Amino acid sequence: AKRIVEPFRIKMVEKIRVPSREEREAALKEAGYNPFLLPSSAVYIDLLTDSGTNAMSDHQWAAMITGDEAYAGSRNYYDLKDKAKELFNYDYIIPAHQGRGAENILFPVLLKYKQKEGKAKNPVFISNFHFDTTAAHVELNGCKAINIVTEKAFDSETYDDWKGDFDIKKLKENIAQHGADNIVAIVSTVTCNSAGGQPVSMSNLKEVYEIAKQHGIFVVMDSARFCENAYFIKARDPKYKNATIKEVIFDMYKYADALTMSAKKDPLLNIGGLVAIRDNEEIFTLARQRCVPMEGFVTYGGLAGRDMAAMVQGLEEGTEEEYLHYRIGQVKYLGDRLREAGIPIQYPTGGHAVFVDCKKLVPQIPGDQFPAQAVINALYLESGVRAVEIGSFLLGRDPATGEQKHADMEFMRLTIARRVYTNDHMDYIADALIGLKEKFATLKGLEFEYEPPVLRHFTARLKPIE
Amino acid sequence: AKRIVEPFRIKMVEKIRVPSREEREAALKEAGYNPFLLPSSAVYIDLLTDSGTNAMSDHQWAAMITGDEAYAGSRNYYDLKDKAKELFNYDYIIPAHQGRGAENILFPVLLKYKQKEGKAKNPVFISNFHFDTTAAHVELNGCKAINIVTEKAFDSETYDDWKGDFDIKKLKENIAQHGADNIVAIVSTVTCNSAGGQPVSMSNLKEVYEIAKQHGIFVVMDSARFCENAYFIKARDPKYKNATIKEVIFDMYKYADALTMSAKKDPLLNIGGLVAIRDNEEIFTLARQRCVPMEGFVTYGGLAGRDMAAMVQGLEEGTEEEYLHYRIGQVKYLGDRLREAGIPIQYPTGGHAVFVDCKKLVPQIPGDQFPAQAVINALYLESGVRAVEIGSFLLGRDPATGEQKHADMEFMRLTIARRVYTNDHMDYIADALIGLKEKFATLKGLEFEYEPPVLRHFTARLKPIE
Amino acid sequence: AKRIVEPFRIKMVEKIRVPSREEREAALKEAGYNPFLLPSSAVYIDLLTDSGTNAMSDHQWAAMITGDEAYAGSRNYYDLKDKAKELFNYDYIIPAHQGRGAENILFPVLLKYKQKEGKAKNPVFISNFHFDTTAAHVELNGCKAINIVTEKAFDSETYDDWKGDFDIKKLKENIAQHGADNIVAIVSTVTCNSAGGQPVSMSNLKEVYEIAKQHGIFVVMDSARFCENAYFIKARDPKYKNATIKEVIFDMYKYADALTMSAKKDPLLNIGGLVAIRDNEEIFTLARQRCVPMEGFVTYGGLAGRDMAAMVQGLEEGTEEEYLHYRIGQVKYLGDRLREAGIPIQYPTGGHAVFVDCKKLVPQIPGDQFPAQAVINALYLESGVRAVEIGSFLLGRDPATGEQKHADMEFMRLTIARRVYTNDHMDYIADALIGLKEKFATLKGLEFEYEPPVLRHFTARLKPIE
Amino acid sequence: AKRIVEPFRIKMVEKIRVPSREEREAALKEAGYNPFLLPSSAVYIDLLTDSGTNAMSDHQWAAMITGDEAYAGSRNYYDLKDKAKELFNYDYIIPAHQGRGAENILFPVLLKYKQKEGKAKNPVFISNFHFDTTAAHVELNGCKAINIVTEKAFDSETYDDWKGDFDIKKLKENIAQHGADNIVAIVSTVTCNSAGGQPVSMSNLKEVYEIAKQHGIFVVMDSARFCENAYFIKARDPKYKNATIKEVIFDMYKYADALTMSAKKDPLLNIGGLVAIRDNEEIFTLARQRCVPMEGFVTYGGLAGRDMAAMVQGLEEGTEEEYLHYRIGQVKYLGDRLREAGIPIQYPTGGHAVFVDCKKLVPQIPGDQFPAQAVINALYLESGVRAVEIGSFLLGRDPATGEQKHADMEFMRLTIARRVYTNDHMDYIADALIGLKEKFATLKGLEFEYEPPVLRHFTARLKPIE
Ligand SMILES: [K+]
Ligand SMILES: [K+]
Ligand SMILES: [K+]
Ligand SMILES: [K+]
Repeated sequence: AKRIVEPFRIKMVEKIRVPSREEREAALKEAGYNPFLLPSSAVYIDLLTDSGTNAMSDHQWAAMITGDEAYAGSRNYYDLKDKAKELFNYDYIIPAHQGRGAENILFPVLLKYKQKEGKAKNPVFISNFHFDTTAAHVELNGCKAINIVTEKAFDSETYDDWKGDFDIKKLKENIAQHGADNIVAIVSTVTCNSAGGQPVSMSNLKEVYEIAKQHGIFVVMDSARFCENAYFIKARDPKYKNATIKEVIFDMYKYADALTMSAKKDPLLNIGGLVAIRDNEEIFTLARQRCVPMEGFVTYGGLAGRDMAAMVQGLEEGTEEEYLHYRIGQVKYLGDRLREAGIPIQYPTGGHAVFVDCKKLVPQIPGDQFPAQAVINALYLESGVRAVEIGSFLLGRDPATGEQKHADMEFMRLTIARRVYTNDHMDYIADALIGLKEKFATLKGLEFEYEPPVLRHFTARLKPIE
Repeated sequence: AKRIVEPFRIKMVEKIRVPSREEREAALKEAGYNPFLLPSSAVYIDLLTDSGTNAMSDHQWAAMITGDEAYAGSRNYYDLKDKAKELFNYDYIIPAHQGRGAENILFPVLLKYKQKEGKAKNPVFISNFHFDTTAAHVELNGCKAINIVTEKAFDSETYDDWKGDFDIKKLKENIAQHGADNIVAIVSTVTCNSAGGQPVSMSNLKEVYEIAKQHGIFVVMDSARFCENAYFIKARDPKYKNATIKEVIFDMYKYADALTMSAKKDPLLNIGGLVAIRDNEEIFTLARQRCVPMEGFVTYGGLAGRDMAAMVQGLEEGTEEEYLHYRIGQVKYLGDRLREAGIPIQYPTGGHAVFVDCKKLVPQIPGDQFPAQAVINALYLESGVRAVEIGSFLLGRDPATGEQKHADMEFMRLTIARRVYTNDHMDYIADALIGLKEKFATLKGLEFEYEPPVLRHFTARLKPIE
Repeated sequence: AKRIVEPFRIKMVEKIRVPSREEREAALKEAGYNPFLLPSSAVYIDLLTDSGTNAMSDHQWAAMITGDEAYAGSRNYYDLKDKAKELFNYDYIIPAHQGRGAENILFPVLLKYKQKEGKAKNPVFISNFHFDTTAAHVELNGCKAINIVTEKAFDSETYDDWKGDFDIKKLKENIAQHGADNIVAIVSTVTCNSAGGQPVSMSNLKEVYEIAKQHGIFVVMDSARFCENAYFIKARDPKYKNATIKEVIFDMYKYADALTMSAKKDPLLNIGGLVAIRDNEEIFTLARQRCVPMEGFVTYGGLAGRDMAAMVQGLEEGTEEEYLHYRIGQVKYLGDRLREAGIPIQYPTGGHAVFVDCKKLVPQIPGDQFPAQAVINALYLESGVRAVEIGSFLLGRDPATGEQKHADMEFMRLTIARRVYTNDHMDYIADALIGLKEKFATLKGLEFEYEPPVLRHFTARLKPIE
Repeated sequence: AKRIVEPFRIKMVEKIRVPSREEREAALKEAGYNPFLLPSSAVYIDLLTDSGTNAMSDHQWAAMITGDEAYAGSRNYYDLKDKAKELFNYDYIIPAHQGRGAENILFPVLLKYKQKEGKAKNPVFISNFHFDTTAAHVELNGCKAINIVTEKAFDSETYDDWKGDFDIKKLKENIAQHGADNIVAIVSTVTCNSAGGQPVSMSNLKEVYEIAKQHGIFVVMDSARFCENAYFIKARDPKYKNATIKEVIFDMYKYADALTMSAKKDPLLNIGGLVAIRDNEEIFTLARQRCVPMEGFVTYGGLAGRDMAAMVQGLEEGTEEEYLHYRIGQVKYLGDRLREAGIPIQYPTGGHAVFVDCKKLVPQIPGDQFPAQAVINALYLESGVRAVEIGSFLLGRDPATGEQKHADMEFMRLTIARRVYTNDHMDYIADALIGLKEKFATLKGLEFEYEPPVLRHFTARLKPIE
């Protein structure tokens, strides 16, 4: 495992403490053995997400201080429009309060736009993998969300360069099966979050776009982690070995028609989202019409001016290769610590999170007893670290049958915020999980004390099986 | 006209400049004679809105600096929950990125809640007056938005204590006409924005709530300007002459079951919103399920932690009577300056804006030529002040026929941000409009150069009728 | 009286409250009837100084946020050096923690430099009027402080353009009496603070510098309020009628060899100072040698990097003519309010403060009973406004006899911070003092309850004589 | 070598970059091979000092934001006064702009007070070791500064618990030789800076104070690094093994009569200083009289209110054992990396810096050619790290002879700022120096290109002898 030194220094700190074992036991009991119900004061290191918890630079805060809060025509709106033109070569922008706000703006408009001439009768969206909220807005608008990630992503511990790739064969298959008139849009997710933050290759993005243009299908780039995807393209594609990150980004967005972005991820913000449209002025006008009642007026879109200001600066900082090398390297360092201790992970590590295969850690716990959640709770009790379950607990029940949906994998996700924790915090996490190895065989599963009908993993209360 | 001195002093300033006469003329032409298309850099004093442009206190900024950005269980979420319990005596909160986000969370849930028992087949919402975004979400969910403000509000220049009151007779009539089973909810807007920021009396809120309870109807308090309403209740109701503002507020919310709030208004923020529910845990659970895809996880609701932190402090500051007396006194001062100069306005002035009857200023400009918009453009060209039209330009076309709906009044709204402008800025606005008297008779109407199908007053380009 | 509108709007506020009559009485009694002993929490509007109480801009705060805190070679040090070259055309800078820190750096160095040839055995400094701390450092190094302001400043109520002028006759007289060998330096104070903030004309500065060069005397520009002086020169000298403020500034500093500056005044800061030297590299080197033990290392000079950053931005903002017109106009407005009510003041008002002649308001109070202080205390009890005494209380006792020194004038100084208070705050001050007119004949003087030997006006406790 | 995890996470970052070797070669050559002349933009990691470069907490920034800038009676002055009473049990405080400002306030007052009683005819100061500015102010007032650190501090690599201790025998000898009437004050420096950040034991502080009280000598605690001293006392003295840091601090100040403190060190500030006096009201009054012309009025002392606010918060954070354990442990880790590679250092590492004996790394470079400066320059060219020389270059020439004084040790000081750099930055520093092992034998000395008469090490320009 190799540590990469920060290309920055610390300007401001925030205190975090390890509560005593007695407090953690009491807190987890109060949270119903569900860390999503823990208060942040009960948490030492928070690995729940990489969304909105990043550390900003002094330049970002300075931009916020001089932010323009005007209701219409904020100076920062035009800066943001110019920045999108510089980075992506797209001519239209609509700010949003965050990524799912951007999806709520654009996706219903794409459905209306596809239907306007009498198409989209059995409408579908096709993606390498839809993110959870992305797929939710697809389904809330009466559409089917189809995921066709490459098969290389399902062999978790076997290395591959582009585990986020579309399966090109399955893409052509779905176009023939559903017809180009029913495909509202193709969503290229970069990096592919649901495959574990694994990159999509430039040639895969190019081929997907060429297929979409011959069939007249609109392409949306889900761009939450477009800078981590660009770093991987430079690191693993020989064509871009000597390109700048910005040059990689510019080529990526030749292969889409628009983008939805959570600025809470790679742009290094705590809040914020963005819709950008390449050149389709009609979709831009329709998305503006939906933005006003849903998010706010079209020159701030549910963002404070100071947050559009921070987004302009963060979009620049998020492309800096030295930071990307350190950031993605820190995630790799945590993964390499676990792998060298025999802990099975998804390999290679993605850009923002390490995924630990808990099924191999607690084999005595069946899937319907949430093995990954048992390891997560054990991890919290031992260390104060809070992680999140990507497995049977998250997957939920089948709506028609009421049965536990089958999970292929029982993952514990260790999601790493940007510029927040040191490699010593990474060592603290690894040494905490490694120290559970003799106790894994003794862990018991979990059963429900309270289970809501939908979105159970957020608020359900569990209890240990004794 | 009486000036009220600030109960604060200035800690930080932001530079604004008056562009030269030619720069203002060039900018207005570039904006297509629509000030909504102006960049903020072409504006000296901005009166477009009182939303999100407020000046925070140093205590609010300090609260942001120590804000807890945690994804789940942020310390500021629990503070905000305690504050809602303190001010409103409500047990449940869901933060939202702003006011229309709060409505998108709650209003579709109230409909599904009403429809689940097999009724609400022709559902309606009843309000003293729906705000634009409120009515939009009502109609987007297939419901009719019914407005029943007291008739005293339509006599613009005639004083009344409570021009925002419900018409009780019309409320009982609509309950009988549609049936209590089709009324999803009653929305009490305080102050009543569309009546001009005019207050609702405590007895009116009480009678509305009592009528709604006799029919089992849910009551939502639209609370964007609830602190200005409480001040008016203390100023004009002898029952509360010796009550604190918080005591009036506490009584107000005995007459609702929940609230939606734009914190970009009276809570003195630049962004932020809030749903609070009194005690109906089922509606709270359903609104949380919708919050997740639409706004974010339920402990931040599309807000940065720092913005929840500022909201806790701003909710306190927004109730301070000395500030409220100054704020509303500054609005009254601008109105009295114009009224004493013979400019006809809505009287008494509301809590947040002055409305100027422009047809009496430019009678040679008929309503279909947008007389209020012509007055606004002239005000901009003389002074750099940007105001907004509440008249025929705003009212728009009938969607079925495509014809210009005619507005009964042609208002220019001078909307005043909180703690931003001095009474010297108020004199500058008044003196500019008063100085326009000899040029009012020479003003020309306006016609469309480009008219979009939707968002007409926002983006349409106009041209002078030569 | 004419109010001038702010060329800015408020971005952040700070709460101030008027304590009740009983609280003010208790606080003043607890402070021993000396407002210098009051805590700020007992003060509504603070008129004690215009030093370090200014409101900064958002650009100044943004500059602090990215300030470079490096011990040696801070980016902000070089920015400050370039700014001094741009404004003053001086080649060397040494930051200081504030103005008296800069005087402590330079004045002992100028004395040692003058002494190097065996002269200056009876050394003096000559100024139009030494500021208190300036005169203090002159005497701390064993020198005599000579003040020779024009006779026009002693006739308080008669208008003159340049009441801060040197008496050229007295300059040539003092040079002949003491000899150019004993004149360590001439200090040109702009504006002349002790004459009431009154400006020095360009021709007076030019004549003083030419007289000094023919005798080989060093000229130091005390530059605390150099921007207010430049505004007056443009306002009252037809030669500069069409010059920019920076052009006036540039000419002003052709007539000095170095400057000491408190940035807590015109550069709009809360802390900070500056020494700048035209081209004498020898004096610059000696001043650097003294800076290290007294203030800090020479690239920060007892300042935080963020404070050098704020000074660079504040030096720019302090020269803006629109701001200078508003600022000085607010001081004139306060003066005109009082003058139009029959309150005697020094006229015309200077750049930063109004001086009220209290001997004419309470003639029944002899000087040794502190008439101006009696008016100040009464003003505080009536309004919560805190002012400062420039009279017999400040002048102190004769060191030779121990008898009360005779004061020519008994002034109450109303010192106005920059961009902090509105003209409504000015009305509040004026109306409180005007409302005291019927009580002035009833006021009683003060005598000492506790008197320290030196600097009594800061900490002496007084009691009413009755 | 053991890494200790941060008891905090990063809230804001500051960009630093490693210039290429060609840029460093150009930058070092441009700076005349003296890193003190380098701009900070040429520096990646800055190890010049630990003064004023610390990273504040979000609570410290929030305290600044609500800081009270009042000229007299700032809320933060009284908070600071209460804090000094809480921590040290001292009843009087005088803020100062930084540590040498505090010494300029107090030390001339102690001399005048001693002379007022007919003593201090041949005045001296005695310390375990005077800091540079401390001794400078002693000599500026005509006194001799006597250093009597224990002999254990001169044995560089031999461990001892208390290498900052006073030599009691030399203390009693100096009292007899000079007489107690000539001892103006004893300065107890904690930690002992000039011994390398080495602690003073509680019993040593106690015995020194008891000796001083028997002779009527005033004791001043130079308290720049009093919290690092307190941690060492808890870490190494079994009597305080179970005491809190504050309890250790509270006992320490029973053994002094006053303190001078640079808050730019352990109180975690970028600027600021403090005088506190235990109970001698006369010394307090005299120090206030000197404070006014030298620093400012007595309720801010040359500090902005925001900086007194940060100092209150920083004094608390600086005492937190979890932070102190991490801070001092990070310094120990850098030392342990070097020791494990065979690099000779002073052992044990002090609280704030690592000292590398460069004579043993480059024995071919004699003392008059500055061997440590040669290692520093090579270290900068290899890595962008800037360190400072404590050897012949700093020691200077003998004033009587003008030849280079012989230095006992040629140290390179690696001074570590607080909460700024990670242990990965420590590895980067160590790995850079360790990678120089093959280049050490080839290194050439340095000779003067330009040498100033005083304080040459700040501004002298060197050239490689080759
Ligand atoms: K966040
Ligand atoms: K805003
Ligand atoms: K100040
Ligand atoms: K500093």
